[PDB]
Order: sequence, then structure tokens, then C-alpha cells
Amino acid sequence: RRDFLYHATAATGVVVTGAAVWPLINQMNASADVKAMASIFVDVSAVEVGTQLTVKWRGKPVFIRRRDEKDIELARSVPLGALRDTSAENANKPGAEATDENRTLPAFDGTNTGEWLVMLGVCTHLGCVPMGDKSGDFGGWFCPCHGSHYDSAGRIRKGPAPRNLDIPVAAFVDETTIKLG
Amino acid sequence: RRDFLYHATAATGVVVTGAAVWPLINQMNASADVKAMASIFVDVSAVEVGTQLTVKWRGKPVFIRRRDEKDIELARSVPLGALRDTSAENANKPGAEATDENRTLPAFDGTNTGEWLVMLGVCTHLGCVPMGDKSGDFGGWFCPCHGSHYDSAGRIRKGPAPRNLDIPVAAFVDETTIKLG
Amino acid sequence: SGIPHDHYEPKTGIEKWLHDRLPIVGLVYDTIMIPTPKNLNWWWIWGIVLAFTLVLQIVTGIVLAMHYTPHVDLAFASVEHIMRDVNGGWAMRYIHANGASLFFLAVYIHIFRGLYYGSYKAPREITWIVGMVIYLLMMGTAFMGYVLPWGQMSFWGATVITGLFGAIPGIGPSIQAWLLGGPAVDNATLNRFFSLHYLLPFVIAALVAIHIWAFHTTGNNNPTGVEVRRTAEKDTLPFWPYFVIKDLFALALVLLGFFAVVAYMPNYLGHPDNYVQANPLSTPAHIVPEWYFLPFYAILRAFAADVWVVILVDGLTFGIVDAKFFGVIAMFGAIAVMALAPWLDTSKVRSGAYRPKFRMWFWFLVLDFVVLTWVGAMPTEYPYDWISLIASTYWFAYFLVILPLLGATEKPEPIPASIEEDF
Amino acid sequence: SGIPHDHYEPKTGIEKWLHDRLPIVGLVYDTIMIPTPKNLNWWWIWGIVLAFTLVLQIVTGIVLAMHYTPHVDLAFASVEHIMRDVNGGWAMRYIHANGASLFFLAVYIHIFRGLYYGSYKAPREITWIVGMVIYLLMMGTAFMGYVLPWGQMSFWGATVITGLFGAIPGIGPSIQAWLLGGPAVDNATLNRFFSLHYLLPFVIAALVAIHIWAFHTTGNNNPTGVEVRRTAEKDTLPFWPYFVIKDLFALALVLLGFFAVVAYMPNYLGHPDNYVQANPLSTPAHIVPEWYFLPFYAILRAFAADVWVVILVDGLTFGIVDAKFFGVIAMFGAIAVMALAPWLDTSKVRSGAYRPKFRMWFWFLVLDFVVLTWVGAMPTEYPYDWISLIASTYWFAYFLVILPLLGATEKPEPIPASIEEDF
Amino acid sequence: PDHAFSFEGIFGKYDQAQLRRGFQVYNEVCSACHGMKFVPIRTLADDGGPQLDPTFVREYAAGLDTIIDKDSGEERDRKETDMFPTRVGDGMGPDLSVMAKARGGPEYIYNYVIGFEENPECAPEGIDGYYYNKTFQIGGVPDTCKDAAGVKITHGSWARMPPPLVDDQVTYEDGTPATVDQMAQDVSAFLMWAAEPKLVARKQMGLVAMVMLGLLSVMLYLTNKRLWAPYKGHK
Amino acid sequence: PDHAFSFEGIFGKYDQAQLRRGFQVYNEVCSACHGMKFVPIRTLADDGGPQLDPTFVREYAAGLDTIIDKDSGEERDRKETDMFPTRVGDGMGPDLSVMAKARGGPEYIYNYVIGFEENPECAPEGIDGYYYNKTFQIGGVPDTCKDAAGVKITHGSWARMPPPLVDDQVTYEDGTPATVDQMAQDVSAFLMWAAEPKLVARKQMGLVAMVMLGLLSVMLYLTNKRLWAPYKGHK
Ligand code: HEC
Ligand code: HEC
Ligand code: HEC
Ligand code: HEC
Ligand code: HEC
Ligand code: HEC
Ligand code: FES
Ligand code: FES
Repeated sequence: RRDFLYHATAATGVVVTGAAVWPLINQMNASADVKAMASIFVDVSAVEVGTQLTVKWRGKPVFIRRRDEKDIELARSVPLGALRDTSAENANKPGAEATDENRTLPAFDGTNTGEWLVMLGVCTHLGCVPMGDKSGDFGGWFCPCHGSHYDSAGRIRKGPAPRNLDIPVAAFVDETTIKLG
Repeated sequence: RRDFLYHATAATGVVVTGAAVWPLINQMNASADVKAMASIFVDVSAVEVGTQLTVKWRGKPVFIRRRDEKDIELARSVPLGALRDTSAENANKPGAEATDENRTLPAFDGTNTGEWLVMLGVCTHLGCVPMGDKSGDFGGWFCPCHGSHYDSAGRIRKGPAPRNLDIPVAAFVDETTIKLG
Repeated sequence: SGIPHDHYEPKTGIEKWLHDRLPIVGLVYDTIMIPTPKNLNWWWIWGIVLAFTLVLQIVTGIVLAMHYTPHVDLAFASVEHIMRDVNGGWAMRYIHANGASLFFLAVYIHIFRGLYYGSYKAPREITWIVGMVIYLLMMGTAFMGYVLPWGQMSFWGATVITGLFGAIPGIGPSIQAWLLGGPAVDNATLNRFFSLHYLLPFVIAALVAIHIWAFHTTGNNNPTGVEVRRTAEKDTLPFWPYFVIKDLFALALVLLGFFAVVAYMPNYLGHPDNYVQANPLSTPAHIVPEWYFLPFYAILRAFAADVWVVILVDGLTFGIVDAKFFGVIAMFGAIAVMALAPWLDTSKVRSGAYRPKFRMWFWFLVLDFVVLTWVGAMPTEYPYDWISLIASTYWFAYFLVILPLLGATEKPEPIPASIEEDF
Repeated sequence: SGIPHDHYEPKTGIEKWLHDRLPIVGLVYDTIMIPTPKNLNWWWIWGIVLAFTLVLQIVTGIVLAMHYTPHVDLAFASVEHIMRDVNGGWAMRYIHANGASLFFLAVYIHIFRGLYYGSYKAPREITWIVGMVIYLLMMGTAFMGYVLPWGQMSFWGATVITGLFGAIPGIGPSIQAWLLGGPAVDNATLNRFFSLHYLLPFVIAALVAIHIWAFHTTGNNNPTGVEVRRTAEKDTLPFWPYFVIKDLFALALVLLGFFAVVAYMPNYLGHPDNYVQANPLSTPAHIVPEWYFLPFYAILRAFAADVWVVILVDGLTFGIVDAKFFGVIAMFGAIAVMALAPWLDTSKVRSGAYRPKFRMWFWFLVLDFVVLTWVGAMPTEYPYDWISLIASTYWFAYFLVILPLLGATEKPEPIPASIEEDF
Repeated sequence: PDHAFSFEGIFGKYDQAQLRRGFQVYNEVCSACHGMKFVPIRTLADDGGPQLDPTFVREYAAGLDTIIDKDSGEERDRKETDMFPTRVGDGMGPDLSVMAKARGGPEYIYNYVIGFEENPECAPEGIDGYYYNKTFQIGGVPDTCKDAAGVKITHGSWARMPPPLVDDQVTYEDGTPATVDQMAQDVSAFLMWAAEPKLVARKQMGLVAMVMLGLLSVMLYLTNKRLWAPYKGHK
Repeated sequence: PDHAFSFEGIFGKYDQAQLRRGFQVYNEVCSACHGMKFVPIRTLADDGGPQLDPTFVREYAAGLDTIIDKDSGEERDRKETDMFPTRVGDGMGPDLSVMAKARGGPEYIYNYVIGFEENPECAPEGIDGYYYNKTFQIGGVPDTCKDAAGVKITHGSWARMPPPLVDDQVTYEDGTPATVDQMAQDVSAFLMWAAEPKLVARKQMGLVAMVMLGLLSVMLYLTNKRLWAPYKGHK
């Protein structure tokens, strides 16, 4: 029939066109060489605890910074109230409250948390690298792209950045190493 | 005046257009990094005289091959007659006849010529690399791009290639070295 | 009326055998002897400027691509190979880089000329639509291009202006990854951008094809709210040679200034930090993307829930429309509303040379544009936040409400007849 | 006669407000409902094939350029990155590489269809000129492209097909160096070729624009020496939907075969030596540039002063016209004479379906083309030299002398009237 | 007869046990001289070929040579994301990444590895440092074996590679007679994988496309026959 | 006053003696830590800057570090065609190829090299391993010198570079007082060369183009005034 045959030819043409177009939009996706996206062993190895440590991985920096007491007390003295993101973005644990006890890090295979904190050095606003070394209006990190003030533990404050600095999955290698991945 | 003013405006426009066009045609010329085009010290260093020696330079190969008696006698037994190019392309000397005495090479800082011959391994037809190691219908080199038969001393024979294998400017470094440039 | 004067192909046998391919008929009848009014000021030149600048950019780029190597490890080195070894080098690069600046400067004057003399008003909607489409294409182009040198500003500008697409929910990260070729920026992004950057200009030329086809079929605006009175038209001198020569004179002046810049003030419009190689581990201060995107950058980074006029706290009614998404929508709307203008101005009138209130509001708009340009570079600390919010609010207010109210109560002026204004 | 049927824009308000930009008027009146005769065989499809193949190549190339890195040290690696990691990879590359083959195969049938049915005869000269220009552009394109993988055949093909330009005297080496970017081949040549290779297709599309404009203004040729009898023309059905559907059916078949090849016989038309990296120090045996340049390669390497019909010994009268230059001129002339044809055939007649002697000579010409194709691959040793010389001589003889003699004494046939051939 | 492989046809998606056997041989024999830079180590888990266990891949990778770095010069752990090593010179050979395409290909490798017999009865002395192969055609030949015009009278020529395997060089874990012929076939298939890993996807795409386009073409033929009916009915 | 250079203006084609002095300074002082990879050595003969004698260039090149190769790993003799070396880490600094543009540029270098005075009377102890500069602005500052909101009260900050020169570090062959200021000016000019070698050509092109385009524009203005005359005469 007129209608059936004509419309079916059109439908088949459309289907073939789409099957040909999809790969032109698929090739731009991450290729297998980008699929890898594996782990990195960074050795703390006495870098003079308290200043900072940055390492490249996955194309983004991974901040490993020791703790300075003044920085710590400022951290532990932050009630969940008035905290933009209280989710403790760290993926090594559940959505537990963004508390310094949970938010600092594992305990060297020992029992302590207020001494090391390794987070992803990527601003949640649009992915810039905040400046460290005690900066901003909260004694933490400052993003120069739009002005987002981070705190000691990395929780976002005073800016458009919606959430704090995430924490990747990491465990220790018996007191001198870090496993990122 | 009408004519003068109009034609002069047109002339000025044309001149400016040409001054703007020339560099678009000049940039494609050899750049300063290609201007260099300097020399190379290849060490003969006992490579078992008689087979061959090839080295890269200026983007083209420079053939340094010792002489095999049978190859030599075939060379020295070639009268200028029936020789396509009798100019002895070698630029280390004048346009003297393409004779093996002049065409082989300098004499190690000594006195002998029928033992070494270094020429530019570039077919004069269109710039292909002839195959060595005793090939062709004359016991020399054979070009596989169009079929040009070279002789023992490198003079062109049996093919479209108009001239023989040129010889760059080269002198010896006291019995174990070659200076190309 | 609309005298095409096809020339009847009566010249000679050459002009008679050309009845196989009409081409010269087209040129003569339409694109050279196009009746244009006499009342044209010096604001109707910038289209010739834009066409020439586009040709210039295309040429210089085709030349550079003979020495640029798209790769993270060999881009900077190739750029220096250009500026040092190549014969002309610095010229091509400075002419390419700065000419983009002139291009955008010229489109700004081309656009604001339009908003004044009702060039968006009917029957000239298609030209406006095509022009906004172009503007978009050329913005995207310049963005893709600022990345190729793989300096330091390249990396971070790309980072943020791609995190935008990721702000939106559900389909943000997917688009981000599909655009960057991966989670973050690397050589794949560079290849995409180079290709794309080496392809869109031709689309622009075609769109310019339609741009020129439209306003030849539709008469050029003229300083007044009047047409060429087709019904024989002592007004409306032709294009060639009069307006051709006028435009070429202005273009010579503009190129003179442009080359003076190129030769004395070439690194002025640039960012020095783009002369240091990239470090994904260190971000410089005051990225300041560029100068032809600061308006929208500011409209974006203004809404942050930091003012009593903060509509973000109200838009939070829906838990999905957060701040970032709100700013992105605000920018896209800042452009979409400029495109929608011709259906917002409810006036049966034309050029604001006979609409005073419109004059005042329009000059305020120009000032707002300049202010936004100056604010995108300054931090988000007080007082600049209030300034940016005010300016964005006025932009939207103008384009949404102001024009209707005028079209209602904005006719205290005697319109001029007889486009032949022999004053 | 020549019913354009502009549609009068009477559809509705949408088709009436489109009086701002005519575009749909153009499409409908001209490029869709173009009266074409009924007498069309299956040889009038290959133009659609060529257009589709061109689009295909442009698309696949724009995709590849997102992963190809022009540089001697990273081209091969990028090609393998494509064929292994990328999602589609092998498909794009095989479709790009082989589609060039189909492109040239299709132009060959497009051209030889033309030589038979007097499509070069008046009043269709402009189409012929434009087609030869295109052919040249696309040959140069494919050449620039075979180089990009930086295999082994790339290098040497480039070497020789650039030494050609250097053969000529006085301005040979200068042009050679200005084209290679230096004395010999290196990355500079690669960049030039990539850019150029990524730019000409658009020029081809424009030229295709003029190609299509011409034969719409000038009626499509038809199997007969007759026109559409404009004066109403019961003959000459329209293009859409009839011929559109016919061409699409043939195109579906062709793509079916093409993809079967791509998926089962993809490396068949290629040279394995192009899968080994380049060595400027070692040349392989039987470079054999490609299969769409063997005719001219043979016409070139035939004249060598090795036959009693060797006109090189006679051309040596002037000490400047050596062999190489003679072969280069012979090739350029092999093409220039094909372009000059329409002014050599001195016949007030048309399609060789009514000219027997022409049929015989034409089939001999097709055979000569095939033979030249088969000979450019075989060495210059006896007997192939005599064969190549004979074939080139016949090519030139046909195109220079044969057509005049026919036009003189070639009318023993009853021409058909009434292009409505209801047999 | 010709000992056709599995993939030689419109089907034959790379029988994987054959490829695991070829891998056991390649890493223990051919790797001593040859390399495959154009081959990532992470492909030994991708479908189509040897779908080995990733952990074994990481182990085998760390057990290889040291590929230093691209940013900070320091001998790393040779992570799988890197490529197979490269043996370059001083008694070494070319790269086998795509040698299965630079020559019907794998049959060349089979009939090459197969064939290193003693020197014939024209030049039994042979050559010092060079060994004889039945099928290699790009090697030197002594003057004693050439004809009057330089052409060789031997089937093959002298190759610089020594005989790679003896009667029972290695053991197969699956259980199989590991003679020379089976090893040659297996390694040929492995190299063909290393060159064309996306073969099976090629064939499946070809099938799908042939089908869809045959359908489209049939429907268009019907549409054409219909439209052109009132003009081709009286004749 | 501001100690303007020669090139600071519409003229000033890089007084070359100044650049030779800067070269004496750079190879003997700054080269110990810094590098200029983006700079070929052969440029020391190209016009515009130091038009040194090529032979001295080849000598000075062979007298530098060893840049190994790109094809065959082997420490070569470092021919001029290569680039200046690179000092990368372990107490070393950035590359000075284009540092004269990544900052009015050379004035930064002059007023930076100039200024390393002792620690002020806010933190005389200073810092261990870091030294003080009055113009660098991207360095750390002790908390004793910061204000109530993190901003520094010092003009400059603490830079990791030590003082490069003393009162009379090197001799000039031409004959000139080699105090610190003259050396700073000279090396600043040398770096500006290394960054913008094609400056003089820039200026000459600008002159030529300004002239030709002014001419063209004048002629077009006359043509316009003429054509538009019969329409602008009665008013
Ligand atoms: C060194 C002891 C080798 C080992 C073990 C293997 N190969 Fe090799 N191979 C080697 C050399 C020096 C050469 C060059 C030979 C020449 O005359 O140029 C080769 C060559 C090959 C080739 C290419 C043959 C050709 O036609 O060019 C192939 C296909 C090849 N070798 C295969 C191969 C395999 C499968 C091996 C493991 C079973 C193997 N070779 C080991 C050196 C050495
Ligand atoms: C090691 C003993 C050095 C020598 C000798 C010189 N420089 Fe240097 N320089 C060095 C370091 C470690 C740094 C980094 C400083 C920091 O705090 O990051 C520098 C920096 C510079 C700069 C850049 C300053 C800036 O604003 O970033 C310049 C312009 C500079 N140095 C110049 C310079 C000159 C001209 C020298 C020779 C006279 C010289 N330096 C020597 C290490 C060392
Ligand atoms: C044929 C290629 C090509 C075309 C066409 C082209 N460019 Fe470019 N562009 C390049 C190359 C190559 C670079 C990198 C070299 C450079 O920066 O000068 C570049 C860089 C740029 C830069 C950064 C300049 C710098 O030095 O950082 C901008 C801005 C830019 N392009 C804008 C544009 C715009 C806008 C257009 C047209 C609408 C355009 N380009 C047309 C090739 C091209
Ligand atoms: C967003 C708006 C917009 C953009 C961007 C734009 N145009 Fe226009 N253009 C217009 C309008 C409106 C007119 C007035 C048409 C009329 O008067 O009929 C116009 C007119 C013109 C004219 C003829 C009269 C004049 O003003 O010179 C030319 C030529 C022209 N444009 C070229 C260009 C080119 C070339 C570009 C880009 C490369 C461009 N334009 C970009 C909207 C635009
Ligand atoms: C947008 C870019 C682009 C366009 C348009 C394009 N190609 Fe290519 N072409 C490439 C790239 C990239 C390569 C190298 C990768 C490859 O070989 O597949 C290439 C390679 C080739 C090759 C060698 C194929 C091989 O694998 O050795 C040929 C032949 C070729 N092109 C011909 C053409 C022809 C003929 C056209 C159109 C008339 C065309 N190309 C259009 C990008 C393009
Ligand atoms: C050297 C000659 C030549 C070349 C190459 C050529 N054409 Fe043609 N083309 C012709 C001639 C002659 C005709 C017949 C015109 C007529 O009958 O009025 C024609 C007709 C056509 C037609 C309409 C009738 C038909 O035969 O299908 C199309 C469509 C077409 N060409 C497209 C193309 C495209 C697309 C290309 C290249 C990408 C191309 N041609 C290349 C000479 C050429
Ligand atoms: S990107 Fe980090 S705050 Fe804007
Ligand atoms: S190129 Fe050497 S003979 Fe043709």
C-alpha cells in the first residue's frame, strides 16, 4: 500500500541514518586508553609535617597535607551548623556527617585522626586548584577563579562552591606510604 | 584628474595587496632551522672493506663503499664513449671527465684512489634510493622506482636517470674518518 | 523600484556565451549595484570590516597550521618555532591573535548600531537570528583557539568553561566527559579543539552567505524609520562605487590602527601567564579568561546568594535549580533575550533617533556593557558584587520590560518622510 | 517550457513570511522539481554517488583529525591509537581510505559516461571545465592524504611526485624546496599536507556548487542527441521523487558492496609496506604509488629514449627539453587535451549511440585506460615499455586527431527525434 | 592442506586458546629479540582475544623490563597502561606489532618460521652468521646460487634470524602436543591479534550493515517499480 | 629616572654591545641555575642582536653540557643546531626563554635583580633557606609582617633565589665599570632578546605599513570627496 510502503521506506532510512550517526558521537567519548584510570602509591616519607604535599593522578592533583595544631583546633571547633556542605564528601566511608573525626583520615593503621588529611585539590565550583599554605578568610584554601573560601578540613565556605573538597578512597601502607585508588 | 587619481588609487591598492601576499608565499620556504645544513664526521673504522656503508645527513643518505677488485676492473675498463654522463658530478673537483681516477675519491691523505668511493645515494631521476650490494645489469646499483642501472663508479646507465651519482665535498681525517661537508 | 538592471547580457559575444553560467549576472545585478540610500552615516561600514577580518583570520590560520603541532608536548615549542624561525611568524600570530580582538570589537559596534536604528524590527528578523547564531559560533571558535598554545591560561579557561556544562544535573558530567575526551583536560581535548577551530570559520562564511542574501532581499536599514519608497526612486544611489569606496577608506584607517597596534602594542590585550607552560598542579591568580567574555563571566559569577536581591534563595524552592545552574541559565538567557528582542519591542516605530526615552535607556545599556566588561576582571569581594548584580538586572530589565513600555507610550516625535533628506 | 513552478508562496502564512529569505523557493523551484528526461539509464546516478562519497570523506576526516597528530614521531602512533583504542576507529579509517577508491572509481564512470553521450559537446563546456578542475583538486588531495600516516610508501611517493616539479629547468629546485618546506621531506611537508588536505574539500564543495548550478541552467544530457523541446513538454518528468528514488536505490546497492569490502576486504586495495614506519635510508621494491595515478605514472615513465618511436631524441633538438621534462609535459597534456576536447570534436552531432566508428574508438580508449592502469605497476623492462608507449600514443591520438576526422565523415546513422521514446 | 586458520573467512572470531598458546610462546621465545610497542598490556583482558585475568596481567607486566617515565626520569614498575617493551639493536629484530599486515599475512609467518632447513646442494658451506630460510625472499644469496643475470635459484634466501624452536621447546598447560607446527600456527594467530584486535567486531558490523542495506534497497526497489508503473505498462 | 632601555619606543633596535655584555653575564652567572631551551644557539649570529662570530658560537656550544640525541642514545658533541641546556630541579629555577613577556617586563627583571637588601625591622631573623626581595610579589611572608587580614606590609616578599651578583663579579672586555646595575640592565636586555628577537623587523614593518596605508587612505578620501561632490554642493 501507498502509505505503508512510503512510510516504511522513510523509517528504514531514518534508522540507518541514526545507526551511522551514533558512532560519530561515540568516538568523542573516553577511549580505552583513558578507561584505565587506576591508583598511585605516594610516600609521605618525612616531608616536614605541616606544610603540604601534592601529587598528580588521574590528571588532577591529590593534596596530602599534615595538620598544624592551630589549624586542627579551628577545625574541631566547627559545629555542623553554618556549614554549607555537611556530607563529608570522603568516599572511603558513608554519608556520615562532615565531622573532623570522620573527615580527617584513617589512622596510619593506628588510632589517631587529627594529623593527616588527603583530599582531591579540585574546587567543586568548576574544577580550579585552590591555593594552599594557609590562605583565605578561614585559615585554609582559597580558590582564585571566583573566590571560594575553604576551611581547615576542606569544607566549603564563603563562595559559590556548593560542596567541600572530596576525599578519595585511600588507606595506609604501615606508617610510611599512601595508597590512592 | 579623473584618470590619474582613479588609476593611482588602483595601483596603490595593487601594490599593498602584493606586499601582503608575498609573505604568505615566503613562509613556505626553508626556515632558519632548515638553513643550518652543515657537515658530518663518519668513521670508516674497519667495516669490512667491500660491502657498503650508509649514513644519514641533510635528510639524505651518503654512501661510503669500499671497492672490490672485480668492481674496480669493471670500472677502470669503461671508456668515456657510451657513458651517458661524462661530467664526474663530484663537487670536490672541477668538471673533469667522469673518469675513475678522478671519480673514486681522495687518497686517505696518501696516494691511491681505487679503494673507496663515497657518493650521494640519491637517484638523479627523481630522488629515490638505489639498492646496493652488487645489483642491476652492470654490477652496481639499481633504482627500483623506475629502473635505472648504475655502474660500479656510480655513473648512470640503462635508464631515464640523466646523470650519475654526485659526489659531495669530502676529505679524509688521516686514515680513519670521513668529513662530509 | 528595486531596479536590478540585469545588464541584459548585451555587452558582446563574451557576455552572451556566459548564458551557460549566469555568475556575472548575479554579481552585477545584485551584489554590486544594490540600491542603497544616501542617508548612511559611518556606522554602516563595520560589516565590510567584519568580512575582511574573517578572511584575514582564515588566511593567517591556514598558514599557522603549517607549523602548529597539536599535542601537549609540542604545541608551545611549535609556537616558538613560528615566532622565531619562520619567515613572517610573529606577524601571522600577532595578526591572528589581535584580529580576533578587532573582530569582536567590530561585531559589538555592528550589533549596537542595530539596536539603535531598529534593524531588528520587522521585516528584518532573519538577519538578526542569523547574526546571533554567528556570534555563538565565533565565540566558541575563539574559545577553542585560545587553548591551542597550551599555555597556562588556556588550561584553566578550558577547565572552567567546561565545568559549566557539568554544573547542570543528570547530564552534566556525561557531556563534560564527552567534550573533554575524558575526565579532565589533556591532548584529546586539544585535538578536538584544533579540528573544530579549523572547521567552524567555513560554517561562519556560509552563514555570512545567508546573512548577505537576507539584507539584499530586505533593504538596508537607513538612519530613519523609512524605506526606499519602491514605486523611480531618485534616492537610493547604488553600492558601487560610492559606498564601496567609503567603506574601503574607513577600512584602510582601521587596518592602519590595527597594524600600529600589532607593531607597537601587540602583547597589550593578552595575558602574560599564557607565555608559561601549563602546570595542572598550580593555578595562577586572576585567570581572567579574556575580554570578549567578561560580560557573561560576570553575569555567571554574580548570582551567589549574597544579596537581599538574591533570587537564588527563592529559586531553591525546587531542589534542582541550585546557584551554578541558575547562573548558566542567566547567561544563556542574556543571549536568548537579545535574540528574542524583535518580538518584544511592541512599537510600530523605528530608529531611536525619534524616541528619546529609548535613547536614554540605550546609552545606559552601553554603559552597562562597559561596566560588565570591567567587572569580570575584578574579584567577587564587596562592592563589585552589588555592581555586577545591578548591571545584569538592568540588562534583563531593558530587554524584557523596557521595550514594551516604550512601544506603548513612546511617540512624542515627528517622524521624517522622504528618505531623500536634502537638508 | 522549463517550468520552474515557484509555488507562488501560496501555502500559508509560514510560506508567506518566508518572503524574507527565499531559501525554500530556491530548493523547490529549482533543485528538486528540475525537469529531467525519461530516457535516463543507470549511468546518470554516479553524481549522487560522488556527492555522498564526498560528504562521507569530509565527515570521517573531521573525526580522524581529532586523533591524528601531524608529526614524524607521533603520526603512526596516532593512527594505531585510532585503530585500537577509539570507539569506531578502524571503521572511520577503512571508510576514509577505501571511500577515496570508490570516489575515483565513480568519477571514472562519471567521466567516461560523459565522453560517450556528448556531454562535453556544446552547450555544456563550463561543466566540463569545472569537472577537470575538480579532478585536479581531488587528485592533489588524495596525494597529500596518502602521506599523513608516515608509513614507508608515503615518504617515497612524496619524494618522486615532488621531484617531478624539480625536473623542469630554472625554477624546478626552487619550487621543490618551497613545496617540501626544505631540501627533502620532513615534518614541515607533513604539516603543509595536513592543512592543505584538511582545506581543499571545501573548495571542491563550492566547485560542486557551480557544477550543480551549471547543469541545472543547462539541461541534463540524455541518452539522445536531443533536448527537452522547450516550447508543454509532456516529456521531462521531474527529479523528485522518481529519479531521487532511483539514485538512492543504486546508492544503497553501492554502499552495500562498499561496506562488504570494508568489513572483509579492507586491506586489499592498499600497500602493505605502508604499515612499516619510514626509513629515509632504505627504499622498498615496487613503490607503486597507488591505483588512481598509474595511468599518468606510466605516461611519465614511458618516454625514455628506448624505442624507434622515441621522440625524445628528436625533442633533444632544444637542449633544454630533456626526457624528464618531456614526460611531465606529456602528463599535463594528457589531462589538458581531455579538457580541450569540446573544441576538438568538430561534429554537429551528439551521443555515439549513433556514431559507430566512435563506438569502436571509444571502447579502445577504455581498454587503453585499463591497460595503463595495469602497466604502471609492472617494471620498465621489455615488453612493457612498448605497451606503455603504444597506449599513451593512442590516448593522445584519439583526443587530438580521431575526433576531427569523425566529425568530418561520421554520419551514417538516423538520429532519433521526440525525446519521448515510447518504444 | 593450506592449514587455514579460524578467522580466515566471514566468521572465525579468534579461537582464544590458540592465542593463549601463542602468548606462552611469544613471551618465552620471540620476546628475547622482538618487541610490540604498538601493543598495550591491558589488551590481554579486552574481549575478542585472550580474555586473561587482569591480576595475571598486572603481575606479568611488573615482571617485564623497566620503562622509566615521561615526566620524572626514574625506573618505574612498568604499569600495564604502558606498552610492551622494544628490542631495538645489537642482534635484534623489528617490531611484530603489525607484521601480520606488512606482508596472506599470517601464512607468511607460518611458512617462514616453518622452514630453516640445511643449506642446499649448491652452497652447503653457506655463510658465517647468516642462516637459511625457505620462504624469506628479501635476503642475500651467494653468487654460487644466482643465475646468469643475478636472479636466485633458491626458493627463499638467507635470513639473519636463527631457528627459533626445536622439537619440544615448551609445555602447554591445557595439554597438547607442542610440536613446532602447532607453535607456529599459534604464534601466527597471536600476532594477527596484535595487529587486528577488532576483527570480530568488523565482521559483525559487516553482517548487520549488509542486512540493513539489503532491506533498504529492496524497499526502494519496490517503491521505484511502483512509481514508474504507469509509464512502463503499455510497452 | 626610570632607566628606560634603548628598545623602549618606536625605535631602538637592540644596542648590541649591551647584549654581548648580558651574554657574558648570563653564561657565567645565571646559567648555573637557569636555562633557555626555547633558544637556539645559532641565533647568536642572526642579525638584530649579538652578531657574534659563528666559529665562537660553535666553540661555546661544544663547551656546554651534553645533549644526547633523538635517534641513537649517545652523548654527542652538542652542535649549535641544538638548543641551550635546561636546569630543571634540585635547587634550580625556571626557564628564562620568555620570562621577559610573562611579567613592563624587563623592568621587572631589573628592579628584581636590583633589590635583595637585608631583612627589614619587622622580622630581622628572616627565614632559613629563603632570602628577601623588595619586588618579587609571589613569595611567602612571615606572620609578623602580615596585617590583620593576611595582606603583607612589605613591598616585596621572600624569593628562593639568592643574590646573584656582588660589587664587581665579572670583567667586561670592551672596558666598562661592571657594577651591579649595569650588569642587571645588560642581562635584562639579553633576556628581552631571547624572548623577542624579531623586534626591529616588527618596528620596520610597522613603519612601512603605516606609511603605505596612510597613502592609500588619503587617495581613497580624495576619490570619495570627488564622487560625492555633485550631491553635497548645494547644502
Ligand atoms: C634473536 C635470537 C631472535 C629471536 C629469538 C626471534 N627473532 Fe625473529 N628476527 C630476528 C632478526 C635478527 C630478524 C631480521 C631477519 C633479517 O634477515 O632481516 C628477524 C625477523 C623476523 C621476522 C621478519 C621476517 C621478514 O620477512 O622480514 C619475523 C616474522 C620473525 N622474525 C618472527 C619471529 C618469531 C615468531 C619469533 C618467536 C617464535 C622470533 N622471530 C624470534 C631475531 C630473532
Ligand atoms: C641559583 C643559585 C640561581 C642563580 C645563580 C640564578 N637564579 Fe634566578 N631563580 C632561582 C630560583 C630557585 C628562582 C625561583 C624563585 C622563587 O621564589 O620561586 C629564580 C627565579 C628567578 C626569576 C623569576 C622571578 C619571578 O618573579 O618568578 C628571575 C627573573 C630570575 N631568577 C633571574 C635571574 C638572573 C637574571 C640570574 C643571573 C644574573 C639568575 N636569576 C641567577 C635560582 C637562581
Ligand atoms: C586554518 C586555521 C585557523 C583558522 C581558520 C582560525 N584560526 Fe585561530 N588559531 C589557529 C592556530 C594554529 C592557532 C594556534 C597558534 C596561535 O595561537 O597563533 C590559533 C589560535 C587562536 C587564538 C589564540 C591566539 C594565541 O596566540 O593565543 C585565538 C583567540 C583564535 N585562534 C581565534 C580565532 C577566530 C575567532 C577565528 C575565526 C573566526 C580563527 N581563530 C580562525 C588556526 C586558525
Ligand atoms: C547579532 C547580530 C549580527 C551579527 C553578529 C552580524 N550581523 Fe551583519 N547585520 C546585522 C543586521 C541587523 C544588519 C542590518 C541589515 C539591514 O540593515 O538590512 C546587518 C548588516 C550587515 C551588512 C550590510 C550593512 C552593514 O551594516 O554593513 C553586512 C555587510 C554584514 N552585516 C556583515 C556581517 C558579517 C561579515 C558578520 C560576521 C562575520 C556579521 N555581519 C555579523 C546583524 C548581525
Ligand atoms: C577533516 C579532515 C579530512 C578530510 C576533509 C579528508 N581527509 Fe583524508 N585523511 C585525513 C586524515 C586525518 C588522514 C590520516 C589518517 C588516515 O590515514 O586514515 C587522511 C588520510 C587520507 C588518505 C590515506 C589513507 C590511509 O590510511 O593511508 C587518503 C587516500 C585520503 N586521506 C584521501 C582523502 C580525499 C580524496 C578526501 C576528499 C576529497 C579526504 N581524504 C578528505 C583527514 C581528512
Ligand atoms: C571531468 C569531468 C567531471 C567531473 C570530475 C565531475 N563531473 Fe559531474 N558532470 C560532468 C558532466 C559533463 C556532467 C553532465 C551534465 C549534463 O548532462 O548537463 C555532469 C553531471 C553531474 C550531475 C548531474 C547528472 C549526473 O550525471 O548525475 C551531478 C549530480 C554531478 N555531475 C556531480 C558531480 C560531483 C559531486 C562531482 C565530484 C565530487 C563530479 N560531478 C565530478 C562532469 C564532471
Ligand atoms: S572554580 Fe573554584 S571557585 Fe570558581
Ligand atoms: S627515481 Fe631513481 S630512477 Fe626513477
